[PDB]
Amino acid sequence: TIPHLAIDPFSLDFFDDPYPDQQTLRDAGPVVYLDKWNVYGVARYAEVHAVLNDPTTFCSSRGVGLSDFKKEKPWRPPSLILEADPPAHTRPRAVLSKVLSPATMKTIRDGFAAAADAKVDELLQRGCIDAIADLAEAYPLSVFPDAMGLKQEGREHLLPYAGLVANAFGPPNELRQTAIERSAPHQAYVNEQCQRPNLAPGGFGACIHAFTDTGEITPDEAPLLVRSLLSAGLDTTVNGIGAAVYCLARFPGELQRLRSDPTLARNAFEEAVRFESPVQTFFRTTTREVELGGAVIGEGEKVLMFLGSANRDPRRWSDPDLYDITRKTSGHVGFGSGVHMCVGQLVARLEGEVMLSALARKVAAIDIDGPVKRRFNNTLRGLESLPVKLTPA
Ligand code: HEM
Ligand SMILES: COc1ccc(C(=O)O)cc1
Repeated sequence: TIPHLAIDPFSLDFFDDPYPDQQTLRDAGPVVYLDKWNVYGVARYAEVHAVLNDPTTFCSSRGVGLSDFKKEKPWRPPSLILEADPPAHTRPRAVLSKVLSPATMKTIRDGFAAAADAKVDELLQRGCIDAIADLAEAYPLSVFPDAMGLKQEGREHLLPYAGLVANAFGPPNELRQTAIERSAPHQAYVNEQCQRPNLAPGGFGACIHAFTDTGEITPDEAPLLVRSLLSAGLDTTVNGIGAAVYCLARFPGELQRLRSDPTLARNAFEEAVRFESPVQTFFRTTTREVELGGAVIGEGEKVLMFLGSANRDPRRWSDPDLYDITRKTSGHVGFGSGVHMCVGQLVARLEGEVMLSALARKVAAIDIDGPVKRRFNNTLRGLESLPVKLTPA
């Protein structure tokens, strides 16, 4: 009843061009079995959305990577939010929600926007840049570590640690084992910066520690919650901004619409998140026998959700393979859906919005003028290098 496929969604060939294989996965049926890794897969929007929104049946506390924490030891102490289920999830989630809240965004927006404008001004003086290193990486690194309250020294560990975390959700392939082999210095830096004395007053990390006296989290839970923001708070924003620049370079008609109405900047970034989905996949583990899309899945089975595929499912989206900055993006699953839906989404959207706004107001053309190189990661999609020429408006 369930089609079995040999597609390896964690292979370099798949990463290099995933979209034909994602169509094969969608069109094979609502639920597939991936023989390479002995997991179930769902690649259509309907089933991905259903799985995300049933956390009791499709839990997170046995890990959201391939590994089942009931069977194997986690490679680091589990996240108190990403790898927890309700009710344990609920109060740590509330703390991070308040730390990264709508009200917090007001306190950081002016500085984030000023830094985005300053970066584009700097880049226009150079003309020919690498939109990854010099823009997609450089801009988040110029605002988010400061907003965290991190010291200056050791920040070179942040992107490597995030890539390690992302690779470690994958299967035990070469990408994962090489990441773990190289992990020790990055883990040591990150774990140390999570301690309260190392986080500057008023920043995200200090605010997490300040919540330890409300009864929502204890003092010994705050370092792991800081760790969540150091794990998740940079690499997907980098990939999303790079994806947005890539899209504006490949679809010049959309850059022209953005220039003509810069208030489209927020939705142009949201559409980039749908179109390139920086987080491609997450797993759940079944806690009982369950019927999903006409399939019976036993207890204790891993279920791989294809978020990027769900965001390009023609059953849900009109012309899913077009980048359209006025698309109604509401409902895409690039940030997840339901109780675990990205708690940092307002930070990511703020950064993406103000960077695309600066581009919309200052740049007349973005032309690729060198070889584009892909960055390979078991769970993240994004570019390694994006040589562009920026023409000033
Ligand atoms: C474009 C940028 C981003 C993308 C595409 C993205 C994607 C996602 C997705 C798909 C999830 C759902 C995980 C699941 O259902 O198992 C998630 C959760 C989460 N994200 Fe983001 N994320 C981004 C930016 C950020 C930022 C900037 C932060 C922190 C400042 C952050 C922190 C978190 C945390 C802590 C969780 C776990 C939430 C929970 O389990 O309740 N993310 N993200
Ligand atoms: C979206 O990716 C991540 C990665 C790590 C964590 C965490 O460490 O809590 C959360 C989300």
